Amino acid sequence: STNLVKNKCVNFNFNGLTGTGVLTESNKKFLPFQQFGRDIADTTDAVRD
Amino acid sequence: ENQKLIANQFNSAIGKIQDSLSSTASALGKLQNVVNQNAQALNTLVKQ
Repeated sequence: STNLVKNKCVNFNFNGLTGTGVLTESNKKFLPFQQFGRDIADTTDAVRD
Repeated sequence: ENQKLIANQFNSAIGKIQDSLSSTASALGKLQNVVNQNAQALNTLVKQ
């Protein structure tokens, strides 16, 4: 694994989530038994570390 | 005679329209569906 970086285009390689984007701090809240979030179009816009 | 009355007619119709938009969800439907038939145009595009 690697450390987290902000405001930089980096690849995302999680357990079952792949992609490329920019990770920024946010204010959303997740339920205890959740891993990653989506938008209406099944596109991720927020995840838990 | 009735500049005030005709003005009141126009603005009262305006207010009825305002109530319709603030109440009827389908009042703007022809943009909404166009937005929607654009939205799931793109959404299908990503579902595709």
